[PDB]
Amino acid sequence: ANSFLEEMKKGHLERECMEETCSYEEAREVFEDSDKTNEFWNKYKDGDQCETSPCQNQGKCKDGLGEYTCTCLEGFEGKNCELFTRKLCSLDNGDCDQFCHEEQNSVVCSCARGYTLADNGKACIPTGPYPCGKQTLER
Amino acid sequence: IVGGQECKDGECPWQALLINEENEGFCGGTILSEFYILTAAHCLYQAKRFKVRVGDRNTEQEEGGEAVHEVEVVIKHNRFTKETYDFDIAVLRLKTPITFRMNVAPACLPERDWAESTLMTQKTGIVSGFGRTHEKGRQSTRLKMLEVPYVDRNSCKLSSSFIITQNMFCAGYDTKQEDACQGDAGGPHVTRFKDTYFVTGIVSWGEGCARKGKYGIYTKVTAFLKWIDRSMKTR
Amino acid sequence: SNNGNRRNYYIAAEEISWDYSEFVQRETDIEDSDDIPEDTTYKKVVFRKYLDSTFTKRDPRGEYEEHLGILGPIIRAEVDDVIQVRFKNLASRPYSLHAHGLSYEKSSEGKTYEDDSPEWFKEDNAVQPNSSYTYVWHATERSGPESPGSACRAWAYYSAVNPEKDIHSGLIGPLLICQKGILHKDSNMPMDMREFVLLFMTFDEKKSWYYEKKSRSSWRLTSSEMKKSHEFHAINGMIYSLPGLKMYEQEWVRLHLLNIGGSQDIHVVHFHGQTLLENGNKQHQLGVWPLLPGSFKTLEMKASKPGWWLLNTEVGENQRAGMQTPFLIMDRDCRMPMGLSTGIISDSQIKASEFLGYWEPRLARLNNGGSYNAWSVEKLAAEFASKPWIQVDMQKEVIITGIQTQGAKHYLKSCYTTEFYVAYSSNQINWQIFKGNSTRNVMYFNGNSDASTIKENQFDPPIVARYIRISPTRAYNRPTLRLELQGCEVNGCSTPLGMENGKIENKQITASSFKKSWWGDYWEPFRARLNAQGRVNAWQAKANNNKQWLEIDLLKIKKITAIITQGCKSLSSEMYVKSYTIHYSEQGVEWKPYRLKSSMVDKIFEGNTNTKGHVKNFFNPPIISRFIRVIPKTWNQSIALRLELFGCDIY
Amino acid sequence: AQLRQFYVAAQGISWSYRPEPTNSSLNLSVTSFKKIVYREYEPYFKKEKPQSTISGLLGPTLYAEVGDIIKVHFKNKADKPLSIHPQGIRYSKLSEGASYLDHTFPAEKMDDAVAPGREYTYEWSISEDSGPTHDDPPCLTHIYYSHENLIEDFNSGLIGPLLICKKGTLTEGGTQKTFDKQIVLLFAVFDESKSWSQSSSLMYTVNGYVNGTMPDITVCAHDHISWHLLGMSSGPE
Amino acid sequence: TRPYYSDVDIMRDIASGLIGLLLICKSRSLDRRGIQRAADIEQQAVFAVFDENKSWYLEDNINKFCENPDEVKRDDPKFYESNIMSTINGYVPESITTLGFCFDDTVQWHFCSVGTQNEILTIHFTGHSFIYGKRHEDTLTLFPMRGESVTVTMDNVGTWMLTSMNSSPRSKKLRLKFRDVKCIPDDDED
Ligand SMILES: *[C@@H]1O[C@H](CO)[C@@H](O)[C@H](O)[C@H]1NC(C)=O
Ligand SMILES: *[C@@H]1O[C@H](CO)[C@@H](O)[C@H](O)[C@H]1NC(C)=O
Ligand SMILES: *[C@@H]1O[C@H](CO)[C@@H](O)[C@H](O)[C@H]1NC(C)=O
Repeated sequence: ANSFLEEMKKGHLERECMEETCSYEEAREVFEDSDKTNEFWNKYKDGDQCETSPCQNQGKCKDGLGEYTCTCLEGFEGKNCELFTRKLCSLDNGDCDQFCHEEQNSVVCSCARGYTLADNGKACIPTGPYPCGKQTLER
Repeated sequence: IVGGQECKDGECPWQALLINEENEGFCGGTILSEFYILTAAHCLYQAKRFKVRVGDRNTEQEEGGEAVHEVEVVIKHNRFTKETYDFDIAVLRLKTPITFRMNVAPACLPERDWAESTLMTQKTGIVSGFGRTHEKGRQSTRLKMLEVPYVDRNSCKLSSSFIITQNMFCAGYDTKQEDACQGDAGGPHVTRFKDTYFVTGIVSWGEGCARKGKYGIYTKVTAFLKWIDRSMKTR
Repeated sequence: SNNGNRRNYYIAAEEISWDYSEFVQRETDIEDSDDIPEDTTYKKVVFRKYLDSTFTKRDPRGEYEEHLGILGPIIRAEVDDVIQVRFKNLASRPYSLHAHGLSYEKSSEGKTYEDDSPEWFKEDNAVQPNSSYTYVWHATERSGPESPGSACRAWAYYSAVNPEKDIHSGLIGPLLICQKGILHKDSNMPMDMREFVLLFMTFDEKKSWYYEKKSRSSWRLTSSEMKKSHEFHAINGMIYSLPGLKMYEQEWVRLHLLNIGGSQDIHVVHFHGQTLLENGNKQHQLGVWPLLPGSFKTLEMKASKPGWWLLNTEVGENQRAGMQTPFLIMDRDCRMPMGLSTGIISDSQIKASEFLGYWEPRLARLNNGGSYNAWSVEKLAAEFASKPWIQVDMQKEVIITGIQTQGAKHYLKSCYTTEFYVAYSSNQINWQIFKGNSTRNVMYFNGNSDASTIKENQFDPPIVARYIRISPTRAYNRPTLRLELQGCEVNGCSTPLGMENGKIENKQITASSFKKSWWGDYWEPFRARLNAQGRVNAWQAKANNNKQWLEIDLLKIKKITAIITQGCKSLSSEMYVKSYTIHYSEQGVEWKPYRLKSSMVDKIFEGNTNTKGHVKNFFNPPIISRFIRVIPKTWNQSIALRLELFGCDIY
Repeated sequence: AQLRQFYVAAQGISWSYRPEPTNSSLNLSVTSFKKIVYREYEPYFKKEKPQSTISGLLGPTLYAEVGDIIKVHFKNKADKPLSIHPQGIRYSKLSEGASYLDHTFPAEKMDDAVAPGREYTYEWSISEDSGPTHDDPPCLTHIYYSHENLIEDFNSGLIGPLLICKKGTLTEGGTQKTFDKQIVLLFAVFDESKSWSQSSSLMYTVNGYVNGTMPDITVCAHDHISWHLLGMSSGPE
Repeated sequence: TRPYYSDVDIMRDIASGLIGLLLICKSRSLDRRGIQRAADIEQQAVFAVFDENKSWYLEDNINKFCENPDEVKRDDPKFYESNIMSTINGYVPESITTLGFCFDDTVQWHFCSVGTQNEILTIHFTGHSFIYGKRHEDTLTLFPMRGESVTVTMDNVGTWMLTSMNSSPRSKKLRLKFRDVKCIPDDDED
């Protein structure tokens, strides 16, 4: 409360945050929503860090308080999304729905009869109403 | 099925009730295709005449989906010897076509390499059948299922007075009274993987049902996957 | 697999100039001749992980790792864990990374032997420098710890291009495999059970990398140059008196001492007054343990008594060759105000970097009362925390573990602290910053919840520092702080022996003659308690003269180390004592004088010049007696006493 | 729980290492003589309590059940200011018996070096912690050693067996009621180089006797032996 | 694991070919045939050190049947060292074929560190790990004249090393390339 008349009309964006320094309680009075208040705060205090955008390999960038986040899409990883995602049948069956088998030391998948490999090359699409393993839980 | 609980309608579709001359399951059955049923080859020494009442959910009364199927011929392993404890597997070709419906869906073979690398490397396995509800308790009136965990090779060897071959593996509890029992003769024991249950084996023998220090002597399905397929195409 | 728990350990082998034995040479030693032959700061490649897959910022070493010494980043994780340890070699040679007892294949093994396999199964076996080659190994039951044993199972990892040549020069790091539900997912250390990993052997330079032998041929014999004569028979690269080897008394700590092959370098680690505990299916108790090479040993420990005790291998030749430390044991309970409200802390020690005007450290230290009752500046610093720190000198590196904080609201103006950190240093230069428990580089305690509302913060490793700066990270509104610390005196018995709490009974002591009245009743002894109020008959002599005494008959001889005194209620006056004398005995018939060991004349122990200010008085000769006549020698007004002694029991 | 007033005195012995002087008599042996080894004495050091012939250089066996307090009077009859330091007992600094940079007081340092010809009552109250546990044989084995010189004292002697047993099983004499006999075994690589007198003694010593010259041991059949195997030497042996 | 040997001359006869070994078995299903015939029973690892210039048959062996004159040749460039050798179960490390087994197998071992090593040696299996009661070693130290009976969970396909972590040049070339494949024989007739 820089001026005592800040919280008498309502939390005003200008009167509290721009013309004066809105405390986070009065910043709430301006917004009354934690997520948008924090997103405002991220550059209300130390600006933006996503504008640098070192997020290689189309890595989506998220700015915060003095920080950025290179959230890497599949096939990319690392601090700035600089490393290809290692595919191995050891972990999560190579992301294959049913079966995995390294060829050229790389993941290629397969599916049981009554199932077909999806276009992603990992998922299995059941082609039968009563397929393998899948319980016939009609009810 | 020592302890355990009933298979929900459809939860155990490949599971079959091998109805003998008196139409009461002398063995646990396993639906394989539209014409095939799986049982341990020990079931061949216990038969006058027998059929396959697929879809049975209660030995007390018929409660839906019970279709009687007749075994055309049995694919017994030619190396099947009781003393080896091995090849205790009998593929049952059926005269009556299996009608894939509610509580009727088989368990088919995965990749042999993937099966060896994944199936026997799992943590627990699920066994079902109209088995003895306790170590000696009465046979499960309903189709009762149960889950049992894997056992290390050395633990099975010390826990068995006999050989634990390159295939047979223990699965159950050290002292807890829960496992397959009388009623799971060839009773299908499976293992969940992304809701697709995989038959990792079936008990053959053992000292009592889930006794202290004892386990079900299951058969390594991945060991004879090639033989399982070649008997699928046999007879 | 589905187990997840992947930990991006961005490890980086770095050819650093590790200080093997720079420590004990910095304490005393001979003044003539030379020191240890070389500084033992040999440029060697050790494991120091980064926190970036870019590998631009190194993951810093922390307080829990101060006793680890040369030991690299510990790959500590629970059962059924795959860890994405990304290894980017920063050394010169093309190294690798092989661990022991993990789920590693020929594509993830550091040994470049004849595995007879393609280059997918050889890239791991030889990692070029400058190259981020990640490693992923799965924790299994075989690698896991023991349910009746320890909650973590230790292993080791190293570059295996030429392992004998590799671990020498420091290519070795601590590797412990724990079981689930021990480490927090925030930061990987066990909260419940304190563990310690050490390596008490010789470390050969002859096999070291970068041992293109540098300062040699000056050895008189093969047993002359400590590079290849005494190859650092050492605790963690340190031979004698490793710092950071201190722990509370009567508190359980797990052992993870390891030995690594070599040549039968066995060490029966003697503990001066300590008993071990086997952690396993039998749970036996041990005195010492022979450090068997090629074996990893884990135990549990509970310290017996506080003070300094010698860490040593009972093997005399190895002990004189290293593996030595005077490990100090802290007091088990340390929550006691060193001052800042009791007046024990000198006001000179109470200093801040900057001021505001009637906003002073004297006002800050006082926890209650006063209009302007805090230190302040106009606002928090912007470029960093960078607060006008309040330095707390002590003239001694006391043990500090606790702290209590609060603000102050007045004139409808509320101001307090929202977050703060502490800077501590034995000197005023190497201003270390406290850290334990957290991924954050240092600690950032939340301040106090509200102005004029007391909040308490704690320190997990008790830091020791003669000078302690405190620059808060973020304070509510204008800065405003009322504070008081908690802890215990360093390297000595600092426990409340009584006469303020219920430790000392009323019957235990006696005084000459108590004041008594009909309206105000009596003014007895045995109520003289550091904070006694209400009907405060603390101690007031009816005769009111120097010959009055306060004979303290303890239940047994006890080792009293200090004493304070402030006095009772003002009572519309300032009634107290100015100075006193101490006469002690084991039977009371004696009154063996207490003084600075001078003569039969007691040292004039100054009392409490006020009726509310605690006056610290120390005991250079530790008082050992049960019958102790305390004579209030000097008094301005009538005798008053609200005291508290410090020390412990002799046994 | 019993209060053990032990009276031990270090004293140099011209030790022969032979089982007996034999018909040849005299003592013409290795130049390892004047070996200061503490020996148990009668209460108030009336005289040294007799030592077993098998325990030639082996010192006073000190059995102790839990809860005891051992008033170990150590008249340093050896002409050197000495000390005795235990290994696995949570002692007090007043009877610490070990001199180092503990920053302690002289009263807690006098134990660390006791004057020659002077009795010091090395008192330590035993606890249930300092005793055999579950899954632990009825007795435990430890060592009290001369901390005055951990290098030279051993080769000059100053050795004595330390045993801690459970309550009940321990007898008044120290034997186990469940055990017909108890046997203590010791080996050493005694070297006169690191001794009081100086010589190149590569001669090896089982108990107090050299390279396999023990007086023989007779044990009756079906005798429940509670053994006590001790192996100590300067270097790694 | 408990060995046996001769008594007429311990030193020179252990230096000769007088040593043997049996097992003190608590086993139940053995019948003198196999401890529990469900795990591989390959057992012996004996890195014993034999000096033929210390053997009982030093005379005839060294003198009559070598490429040197009939001198004992204790003094030597390296014949005190040539005739001494840390062979593995009567076979030198350099001329021993690599091992090989198929997967799903457990090899029940009964070792014997008997040689005059004068320095404890630490064997190690690459990828594969040991057993020690409940504990799993993966790197086992050895002690002289002692039998060590454990099993190994051989769980990593391909060839792998029976290597030593001490790796001292004295007994350095100790690594056995034991193979691991998924049990090639499909058996079951067809
Ligand atoms: C790798 O980087 C380091 C410094 O980070 C550099 O000193 C080194 O020379 C580089 N490696 C080479 C040239 O092999
Ligand atoms: C410390 O470790 C605990 C253990 O539960 C964890 O919850 C906590 O977040 C860590 N940090 C702090 C500040 O206590
Ligand atoms: C005595 O030997 C028997 C043999 O079974 C054993 O039970 C007991 O533990 C032994 N005593 C000790 C102290 O080891």
